[PDB]
Amino acid sequence: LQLRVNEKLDVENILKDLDKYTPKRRGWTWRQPAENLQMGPFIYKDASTPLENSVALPSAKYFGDIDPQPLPVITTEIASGRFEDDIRRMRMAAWHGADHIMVIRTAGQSHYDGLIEGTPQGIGGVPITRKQVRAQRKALDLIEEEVGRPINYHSYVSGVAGPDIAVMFAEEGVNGAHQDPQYNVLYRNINMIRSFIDACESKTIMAWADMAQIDGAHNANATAREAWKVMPELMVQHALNSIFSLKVGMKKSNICLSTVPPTAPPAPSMYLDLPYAVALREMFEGYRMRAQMNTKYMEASTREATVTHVLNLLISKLTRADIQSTITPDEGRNVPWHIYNIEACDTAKQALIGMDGLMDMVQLKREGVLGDTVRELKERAVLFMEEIIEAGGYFNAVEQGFFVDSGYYPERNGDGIARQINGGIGAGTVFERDEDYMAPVTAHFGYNNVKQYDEALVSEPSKLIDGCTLEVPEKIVYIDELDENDNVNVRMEETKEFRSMIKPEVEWQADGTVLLTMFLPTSKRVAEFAAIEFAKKMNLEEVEVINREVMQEAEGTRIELKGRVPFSIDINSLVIPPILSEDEIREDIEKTPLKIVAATVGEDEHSVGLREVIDIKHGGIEKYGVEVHYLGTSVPVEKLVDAAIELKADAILASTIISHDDIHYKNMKRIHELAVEKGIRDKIMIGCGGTQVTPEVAVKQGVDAGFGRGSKGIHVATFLVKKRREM
Amino acid sequence: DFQQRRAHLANLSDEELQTRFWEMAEKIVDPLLDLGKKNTTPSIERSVLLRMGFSSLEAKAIVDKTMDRGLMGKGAGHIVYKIAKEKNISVREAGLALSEGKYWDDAIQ
Ligand code: B12
Ligand SMILES: C[C@H]1O[C@@H](n2cnc3c(N)ncnc32)[C@H](O)[C@H]1O
Ligand SMILES: *Cc1c(COP(=O)(O)O)cnc(C)c1O
Repeated sequence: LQLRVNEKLDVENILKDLDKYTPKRRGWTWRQPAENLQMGPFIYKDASTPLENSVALPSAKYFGDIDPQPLPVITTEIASGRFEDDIRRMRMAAWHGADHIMVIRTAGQSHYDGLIEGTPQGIGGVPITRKQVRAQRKALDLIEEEVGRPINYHSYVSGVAGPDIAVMFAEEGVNGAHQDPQYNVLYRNINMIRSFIDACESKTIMAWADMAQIDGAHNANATAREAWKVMPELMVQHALNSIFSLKVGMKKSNICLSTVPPTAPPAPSMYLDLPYAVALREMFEGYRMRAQMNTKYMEASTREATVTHVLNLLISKLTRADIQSTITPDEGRNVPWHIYNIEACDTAKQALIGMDGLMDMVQLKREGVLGDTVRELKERAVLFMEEIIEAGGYFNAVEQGFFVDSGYYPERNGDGIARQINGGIGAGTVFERDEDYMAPVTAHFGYNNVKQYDEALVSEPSKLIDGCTLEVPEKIVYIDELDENDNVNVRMEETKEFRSMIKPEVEWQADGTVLLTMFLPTSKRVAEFAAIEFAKKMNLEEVEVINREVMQEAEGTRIELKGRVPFSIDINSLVIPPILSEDEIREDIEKTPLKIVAATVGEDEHSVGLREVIDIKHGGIEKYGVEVHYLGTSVPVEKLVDAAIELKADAILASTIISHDDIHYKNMKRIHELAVEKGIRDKIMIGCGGTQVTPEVAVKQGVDAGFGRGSKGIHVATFLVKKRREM
Repeated sequence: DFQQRRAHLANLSDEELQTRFWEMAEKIVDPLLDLGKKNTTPSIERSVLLRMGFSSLEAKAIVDKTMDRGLMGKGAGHIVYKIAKEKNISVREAGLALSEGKYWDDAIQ
């Protein structure tokens, strides 16, 4: 129900009744192609069906405020520790075109040996429980019916509790998940046996729910000493996980590779990534690509990150990408803030729309150098396979340290993470199934003797108990909370207040954080500390320098800073005061013509001022169709009023620069009198300007308007079409 | 070194190379699919129970007692079930009950 595009999101109301909540939709959804689409004045080649409500890129104001949507599903990461502030960020994310919410889990939830209940405050991620998945999956259900396009909720099914979370995800309509047996082994040191048997059950559940599945290979670039050498390991890992998911029972169209452009500038990044991207696309035809933006080789400059992402985005365009996960341009600087999440989304929208139709104009030179490197990668991937095999399959190679080796395979340095096949977390919890083993549930991978009870049920083991929780949502137990301190209700109270007081925030409600940017004419170490002082004297709390860039070792240093503003403000106190566009102005001088006489008057030779608000270059009033009879400089005030009637003009525009002895205010009073005297003061606009003119002082001379330092044709044309109307 | 290890692939067509790739894949994982078919783990069994309508809490009670009984092999949801039909009560009752020592002797027979 509801959600008005102008009423904030009702978090407290949403958390109301998380026991009666069941999901509208299920499984994954792609974007619907909108072939040859007409938006604003343009035709789009690679666009998807538009949103019914959104925020267009700022530059669209010049185009009718159109917001084209690209073909790839665009992903935004979202987790702060409190899933409540994160719902507001999701509504934000949606309007800016994102349709894939990915939710990271509190650090190491992977090691949790079971679900957890309720909604604790998490650490560098949201903790994943049922209350929280229902709250977010319920909010997205409004937000989605709002922007007018389905949104995929997405998370992680990893570590010793694989099958639980997966099961919970299916009960509660999560649309996709990361899941890779090997993330578990290689990176979380979880027993490789335990782990690979967990993933069988996991994936089976997930195939049952039509969920999208993303793998863990990107984590390879993270650990690589030099990412551009980890290519053979990458294809291999991708391939094991793909083939594994395929034989469990998932659909190739539901299996996604998680591929990241290897390197970043000053690296010749395009020339190193394009072969890998192309080889990867060749080798895994029929599978989905989820393109992720680089995060390894990334520093503190939002700009530097943003530019690299555009290049990353290019690779996707010159190849393929069914999903396009974005990275917050601030990732290397701090925890993603609301704004930088919107930045990433607008960037990808901006770049993909920008290169709409590109592959109609450009192609890859698939022979030549490109085609050769592609071969070299494939051959190395293949050799790597055989090395694995000729050592006795996966479990062995891992023990013998083939993975996370810092070399370019064949090359092996002997520093990969080596796991014990008898070791790791949960070693010795694998139990041999018995001939009489049984499970009366749906989506069970392993060997299951339902036959010793009823043949007719082999394919429907759940009949044994009249439906498990996949058939019968009503059999699901919903635990609300286990802790009565660390919980969402307690966290709502902490900030109950702000819900007419107002303060800045970056991630959590009312955290009073703001970004401060300056430049200081000194060395880097010093300017760092100098900027702290400035920062404090502006009453900032908990100050941190979050980025130093050198300009020149001596000349200066750019500094970003976050700091907390230790106070609120009130709307109800704000002093808020309740203009014609260039086109109205033009449409007015269009229908009724406007003739002007303009001159620098007196003995004044300063001509540039008046030429400036007249000449078309800087938006002077030639721009709008005004007819201007320039008399030149040093024109006697009589001679100007004479010309005005000679040429049956509508306005005199006199300029007056020299201002010694008030000569500029006098020259005006004399224009007004020469005008009154000659019986035309009432049917002619007299307007004047000059560096030393104060509008109001000039109006007291008897001229309809004055113009000072920094005026432009727009102001002059405006005054001319407005004042004219009066008369 | 790589110049020699790549010799026996040098002849393969780009698509034979591809073929070779994916069958070595299938060859690497099948043994893993097997382990998966004939074994069980604690997390797997919790998830059967979760499916049978237990909480994550209750479920790590049944499973944690089921390991102390060497009963894992039979499947924690098969115990719950045959104990259910034996004392002819509900699934949620025989289960609720197994969470605190009740009906484990009967079970073991
Ligand atoms: C370059 C210059 C000259 C040039 C001008 C060349 C030319 N063709 O214009 C020449 C012409 C080289 C010159 C001459 C002199 N000038 Co001189 N000139 C300057 C200087 C540096 C340029 C200012 C300027 O051009 N502004 C740039 C324009 C774009 O801005 P603007 O004039 O302010 O116009 C803006 C607004 O006024 C407004 N506007 C202006 N008029 C109108 C009219 C209308 C209808 C509207 C809507 C808006 C509008 O729109 C413009 C913004 O887009 C200034 C110093 C200064 N920094 O102001 C003096 C300065 C104004 N001139 C000065 C002096 C003293 C002189 C001389 C008397 C000295 C001398 N050389 O012997 C001579 C005599 C001039 C004469 N014979 O009449 C003094 C001012 C004296 C005074 N207080 O009265 C100044 C301030 C320099 C100084 N500090 O001494 N100089
Ligand atoms: C320290 C933590 O353990 C969990 N937790 C698990 N069981 C309980 C319980 N019976 N009471 C309170 N918290 C519990 C939390 O929800 C958590 O934050
Ligand atoms: C923009 C531009 C200028 C601007 O300088 P002005 O002296 O103010 O006219 C000059 N020449 C060219 C060719 C330009 O494009």
